[PDB]
Amino acid sequence: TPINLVRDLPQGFSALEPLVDLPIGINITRFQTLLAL
Amino acid sequence: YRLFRKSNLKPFERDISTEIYQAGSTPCNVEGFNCYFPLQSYGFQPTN
Repeated sequence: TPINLVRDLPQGFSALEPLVDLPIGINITRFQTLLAL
Repeated sequence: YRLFRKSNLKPFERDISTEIYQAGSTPCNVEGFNCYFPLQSYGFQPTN
């Protein structure tokens, strides 16, 4: 997005374009972001 | 193959775990009767 705005999220619109679908399946949960230091 | 499972697996689901099942009404914590190893072997022999 062109997101610079001022604060919080704006009133706009746009959509995500898929890239790939890998065959893990196997009962996914507990997504965990990877924070840096 | 897997003979004991707490719940039926969803389509295209893989269950490699070795979770001991409580098939018997008596809870376990553990072999022989009333709770067994989930997997069961095959007797594949040429005479079969």
